[PDB]
Amino acid sequence: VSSGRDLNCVPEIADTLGAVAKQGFDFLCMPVFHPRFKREFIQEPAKNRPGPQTRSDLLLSGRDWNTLIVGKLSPWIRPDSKVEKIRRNSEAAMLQELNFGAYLGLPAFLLPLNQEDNTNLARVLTNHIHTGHHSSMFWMRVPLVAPEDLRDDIIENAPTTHTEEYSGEEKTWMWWHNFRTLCDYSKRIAVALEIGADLPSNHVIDRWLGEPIKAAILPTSIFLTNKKGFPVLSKMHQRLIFRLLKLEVQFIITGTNHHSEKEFCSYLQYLEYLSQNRPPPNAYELFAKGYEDYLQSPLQPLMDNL
Amino acid sequence: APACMERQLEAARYRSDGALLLGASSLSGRCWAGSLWLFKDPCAAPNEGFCSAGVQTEAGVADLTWVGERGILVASDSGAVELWELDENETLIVSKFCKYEHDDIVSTVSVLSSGTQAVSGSKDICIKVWDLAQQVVLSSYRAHAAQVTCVAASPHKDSVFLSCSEDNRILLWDTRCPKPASQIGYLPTSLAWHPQQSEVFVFGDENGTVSLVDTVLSSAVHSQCVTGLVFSPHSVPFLASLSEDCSLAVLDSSLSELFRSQAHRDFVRDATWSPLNHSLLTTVGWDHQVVHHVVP
Amino acid sequence: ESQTYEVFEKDPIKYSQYQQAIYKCLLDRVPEEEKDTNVQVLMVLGAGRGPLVNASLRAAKQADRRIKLYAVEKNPNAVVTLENWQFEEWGSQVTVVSSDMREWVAPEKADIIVSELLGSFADNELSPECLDGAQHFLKDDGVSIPGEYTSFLAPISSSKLYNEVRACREKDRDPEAQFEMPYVVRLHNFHQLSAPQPCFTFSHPNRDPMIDNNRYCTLEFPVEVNTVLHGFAGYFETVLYQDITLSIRPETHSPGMFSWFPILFPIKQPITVREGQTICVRFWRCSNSKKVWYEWAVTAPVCSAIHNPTGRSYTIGL
Amino acid sequence: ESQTYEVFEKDPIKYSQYQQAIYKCLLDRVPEEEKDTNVQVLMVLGAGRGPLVNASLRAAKQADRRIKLYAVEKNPNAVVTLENWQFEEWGSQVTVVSSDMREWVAPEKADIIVSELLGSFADNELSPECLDGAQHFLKDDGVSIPGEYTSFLAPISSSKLYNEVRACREKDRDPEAQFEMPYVVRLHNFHQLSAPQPCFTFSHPNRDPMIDNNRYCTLEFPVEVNTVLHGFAGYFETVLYQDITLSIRPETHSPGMFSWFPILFPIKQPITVREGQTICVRFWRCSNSKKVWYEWAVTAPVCSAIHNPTGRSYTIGL
Ligand SMILES: Nc1ncnc2c1ncn2[C@@H]1O[C@H](C[C@@H](N)CC[C@H](N)C(=O)O)[C@@H](O)[C@H]1O
Ligand SMILES: Nc1ncnc2c1ncn2[C@@H]1O[C@H](C[C@@H](N)CC[C@H](N)C(=O)O)[C@@H](O)[C@H]1O
Repeated sequence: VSSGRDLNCVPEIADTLGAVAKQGFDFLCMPVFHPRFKREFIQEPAKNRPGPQTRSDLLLSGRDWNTLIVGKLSPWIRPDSKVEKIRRNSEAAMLQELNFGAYLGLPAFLLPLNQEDNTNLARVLTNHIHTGHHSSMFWMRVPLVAPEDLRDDIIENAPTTHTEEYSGEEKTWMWWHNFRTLCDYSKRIAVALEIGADLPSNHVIDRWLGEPIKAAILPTSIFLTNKKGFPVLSKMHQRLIFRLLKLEVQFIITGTNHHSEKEFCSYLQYLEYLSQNRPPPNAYELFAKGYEDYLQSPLQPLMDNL
Repeated sequence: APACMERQLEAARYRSDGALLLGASSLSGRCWAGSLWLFKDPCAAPNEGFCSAGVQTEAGVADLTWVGERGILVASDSGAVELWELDENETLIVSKFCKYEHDDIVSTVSVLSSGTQAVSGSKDICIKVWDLAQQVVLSSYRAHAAQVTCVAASPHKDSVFLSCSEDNRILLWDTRCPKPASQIGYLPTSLAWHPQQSEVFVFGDENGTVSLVDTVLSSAVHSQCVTGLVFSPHSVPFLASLSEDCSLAVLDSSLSELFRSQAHRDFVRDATWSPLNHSLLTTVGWDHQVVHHVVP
Repeated sequence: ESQTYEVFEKDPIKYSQYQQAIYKCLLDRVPEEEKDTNVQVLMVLGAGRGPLVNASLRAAKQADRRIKLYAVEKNPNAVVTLENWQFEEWGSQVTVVSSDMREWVAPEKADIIVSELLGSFADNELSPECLDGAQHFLKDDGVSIPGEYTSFLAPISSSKLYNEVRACREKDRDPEAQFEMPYVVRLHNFHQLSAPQPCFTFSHPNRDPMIDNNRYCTLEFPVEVNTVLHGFAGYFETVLYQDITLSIRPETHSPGMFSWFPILFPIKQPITVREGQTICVRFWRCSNSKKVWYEWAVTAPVCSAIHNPTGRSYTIGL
Repeated sequence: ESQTYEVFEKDPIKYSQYQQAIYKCLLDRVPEEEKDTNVQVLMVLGAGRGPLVNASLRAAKQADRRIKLYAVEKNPNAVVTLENWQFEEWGSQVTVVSSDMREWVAPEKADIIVSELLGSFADNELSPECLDGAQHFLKDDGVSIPGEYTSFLAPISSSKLYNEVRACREKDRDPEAQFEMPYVVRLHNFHQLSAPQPCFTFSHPNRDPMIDNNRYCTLEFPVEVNTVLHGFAGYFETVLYQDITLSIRPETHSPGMFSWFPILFPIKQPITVREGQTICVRFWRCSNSKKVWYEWAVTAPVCSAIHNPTGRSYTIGL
């Protein structure tokens, strides 16, 4: 199974890559600029901050940048902010980070869809795409369940909605749909679907059925603990993993170790166990292999000689 | 004792005897780590050869706080909350605990009135209450819907603290309640409890406005995000406001401007009033400057 | 071409408005006591064949004030007309300058800069960029005529215009390029779906340290009928001086002025709109060192694709 | 991209030639008596990831002369590499400048300007325009490395390459656009029909009042075999300093240097050529304020159409 480690802290690139490779991961999702290093592009004296703006491309080989690294947009970048100053610095920073990723020859780059209005994010991404070729992927980080919808009911004067909202439970699908409609169905824009502790109702899940899912993000926090103390998944989470394996998605492990007594590689070991113990494929699934969604001209044996 | 202190200074805090604690990160270049420093001679800061104590941390320092007279509680990029302690000679900063409990960068930290408990906030959207002697998380709260920007413990109410987030909420917390949080325009970015009036606090926003809240009075102080708000040690306190606009402002009771400093060439990150001379105010910034302001 | 200038010159309302504005500004800058000593430096920036130069001269005679004129024009063919007018009629009072206003090194500073660089969507002929480049040779207390302009948008239904735009497909270009560009058009067989709202505003002089002509606007249009959205009609308003204005926005349209027809911003796909629903549109004004362009998208009741991304179908040359 | 710079850096011959040229120029500007007092200002214009900066440093150590370096680079991604190298290894001796060389306000004047802005047809990456814009911050007795470059053309026969070019027809553009643009290509299955001849030459510094980078050349190629003309192969030669040169022209090709493959200028229609006949070709180097381009035509034994008129199919952005 193809797996990646998601980190938001990289003290040293070579040491982090090395520790992540030792755990059995095929790739690392990481910030290409320090996630706290907010940059100013217009106002003096901060616009004139001495460089380097980030770490050197020379720290890894070109092959390593092309195969082992998925880039991440800085968390302060807010192109759809209601503050004009924040919006303009964010547009310039988004371009700068996407351009550094293209300079590095990164195979993929992660961007979040964490709110309803991503119009300006879409606009800045579309302009980036129409500047060269690159072929590089953009993975849109979108959760099954919105963070406002999974918050604890611990605010005494602002309770959580205990009413079923059929279309509202499906709100993150509409965030993705509007984003990809604005970007005009670019082949370079795909879904990195974030799985939560409590899976939504079936209807909410299968809304994603024919969507271009390229990655599935598993927070360490959604794992239960078995008798021996190792991280495991609920039967329903296992069902979802098996459906995602059928789509050949890349699996991403995010978060800190919540099973301290165990080595961190135990999250990946469990995932690799599920991959190994998946229901086997039939004679049709075996024949059809390599032809999945591959378009062909219907044969015309009357008009043509086969 | 590190040979070199990282450029991006993140924190400055004076303890009782007037010794200055510094927090630094390297936010660019090869290595993205941090350091903790003690300067019994604050004039000598940030010169490495003139520190009382210094230590290298695993990752960057996003925030810190004194825990009594010898304890240093750190918010790390790694997702860990770290507790450091000065040795008997106060010549070494030694690790006590490093607990990786947050799933993303730990953005904010505050000691509660008891001095035995701490509150942390993170980009992972969770708020955690810590038992400092047991080195464990007592409670983990997912009340917010976005990144937690600031946590500020009440001056004298042990179970009370404030939090603010990018989800546009300012939450008032009391852990004695079954539902501990209570909700009280532009995103809130900084919080400060009034040191004398138990029901009063100030909050700063992403647009540069500082506001007075008596659980209103507002002033457009900065041209950019209000990073921090620090009250003076006076009987009648003054308020220090610091911003990404690279300036420091000293405000009176009615939020009127008394002092302004454009000394910093980059983002102003912390402000600390000297316990020795109450008219002195030290700021640290990403320009690597430790400035000592003589507030009139 | 010569005949495009002739067509502009057929509008007497536009020049009488410019003359009235210059007349009012000259009286506010020079009092009666100074009328015979104080000579006001006036620069016509983009003088064309000279109707604004003549309007400034008539304004000065009306105001009983003294002016020194500079007539700046980049089009060398229009400069032939100008230099012949200067020699035969204007004389030494007018200095004809064959130059781009952004490149021109002025011998003196101007009290008043006069221009008519406005399109049907106000700023679509790049009047902000041109005036920003000429701003440095205006005195500190200097006046720009026009002082301000504002564009307006209104959602429209027109199955005829959608069909007309569609038929503009061309060989050797993107098959949908025709939907990603504005059209100047006297809108006839159409339906305006909601009242026009302001889109982009520009002020002159631009006394701001962070000069940025880029813009991003979100407009919410309440719709009271069931319909089909085929595009957006664009209009403008300008303040020449104080209460002296020019408008093509229908509710404030300058009486008898025919210099500008509305502009049409199409959409690739017609959008069904129900009564009570809001049409939400996003417009961007974008640039680089060589080109300026518009980008647009509908986000409500349903999303459209972003039209003209990176100016792939339509640009305005700098 | 980072990997394009890595590919450039794999050529040791090119940098050892640059180092030898800088080494020779430093000895000619500073005698032994001044070696410890005289500090030569060296500006690397288009420093990329820094191999020329390192070549200048090795040259100064070799010459036993003192240098002060400025590393100018417009690509902000390459500036990340530069500023990290400066902090970790170079130190204060090197000042990294994130700027276009044509826009940069220099604090000091340079004794030597070093650059590698050359394409396979020498001037096709716009090295003349870039160096012309940077010329003002070079001392009066200042040296440019390279001092000169010359492009060369040779008529070629290749039915394979004609077929390869033909197959480059694209959707949404002129159906013959592919024949109106040059291609960088390692020419293999072809026939060179006549010896290469000089086409365009540039010198640095350009000590001429009437600076014009536009050019018009007529080349007469004697042909000794019966054949078909499918296009023109382009090469170049450059003088770094005195006898230190770089060449891709086959008869003088720099040994073991792989940084540049030849360039191919196709023709829309194959032209029959008889033994004893002369091939006559006309090449133009054209420009405006925003773009530079080539135009070309065969006038003998028969006329072709003028290829790439007004840069309709191919331009080089300024
Ligand atoms: N940057 C520029 N510098 C000089 N002239 C310009 C510039 N931009 C536009 N123009 C000229 O300004 C004129 C604009 C015309 N549409 C108006 C002509 C004339 N002022 C009239 O009202 O009839 C043209 O003659 C343009 O060539
Ligand atoms: N006008 C300009 N101002 C600054 N840098 C430029 C300019 N034009 C081109 N460059 C840079 O010059 C470099 C040209 C490169 N092909 C050579 C890189 C490097 N000097 C080497 O030999 O490896 C690129 O890094 C360009 O971005």
